[PDB]
Amino acid sequence: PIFLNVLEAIEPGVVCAGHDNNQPDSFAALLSSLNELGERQLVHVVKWAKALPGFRNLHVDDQMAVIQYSWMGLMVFAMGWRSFTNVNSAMLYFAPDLVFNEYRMHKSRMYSQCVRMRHLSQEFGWLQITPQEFLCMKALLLFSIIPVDGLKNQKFFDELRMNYIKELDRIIASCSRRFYQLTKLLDSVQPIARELHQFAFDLLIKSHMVSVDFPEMMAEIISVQVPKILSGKVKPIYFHTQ
Amino acid sequence: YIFDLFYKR
Ligand SMILES: CC(C)(O)C(=O)Nc1ccc([N+](=O)[O-])c(C(F)(F)F)c1
Repeated sequence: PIFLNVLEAIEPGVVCAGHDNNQPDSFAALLSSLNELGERQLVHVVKWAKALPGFRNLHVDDQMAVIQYSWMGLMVFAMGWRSFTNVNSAMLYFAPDLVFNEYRMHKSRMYSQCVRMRHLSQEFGWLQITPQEFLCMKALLLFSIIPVDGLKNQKFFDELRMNYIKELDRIIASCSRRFYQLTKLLDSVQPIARELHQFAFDLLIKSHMVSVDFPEMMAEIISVQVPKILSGKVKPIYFHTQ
Repeated sequence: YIFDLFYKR
């Protein structure tokens, strides 16, 4: 069962938002925590992906690129399991010190996107998603977005992604019934990802004025890589069209 | 910038 042994052995721990939970729910303080959370949770993807089954098979620029793009989609997906598993999907469990309530959902001005995330979190439920199914969908999520001109080696990449399906396909395996659903969920992700990608970007521009603090690396990714996606340069690979 | 630096630590 070697493939699985790895996903869990590499699987990150609990990251904290490092949040002064005493300060009342201000749009600035909330989002100046999510930015650190983005940052911290990014460090952890950097490390997690580096250790993936045949990740160093890819080009080093491609490695960075795929991480830089995926970063969001993953954080969302993982976050939704976090909420699902820890709060039974009642609230948004970003970190231990940053669980999002209706009022906090509202106070970050991210309400719609949170409805979406409570939603997909609700899906782990309604779909009896196994951890070994979750883990696999998350690994595969890294390979779910590329530039349209293609990677420094698309070949070695397509190779990688293709074997991450056969893997989930083996983890599932009238199996086709299940398959669909999971590929469906794995799509619901990108739509949302792109919404935060847009939310985050709006913010970065006006952050000077809304008093919301982006870490150096946060701003950079949002300033240089996220625009690629938003500008349609970089598009995610959906299973079904849509 | 700072990401590629994080990719050699
Ligand atoms: C930098 C920007 C606004 O904070 C952002 O992407 N927010 C954010 C931060 C952390 C996490 N997280 O998974 O812990 C998420 C989200 F993935 F849930 F969307 C968004």
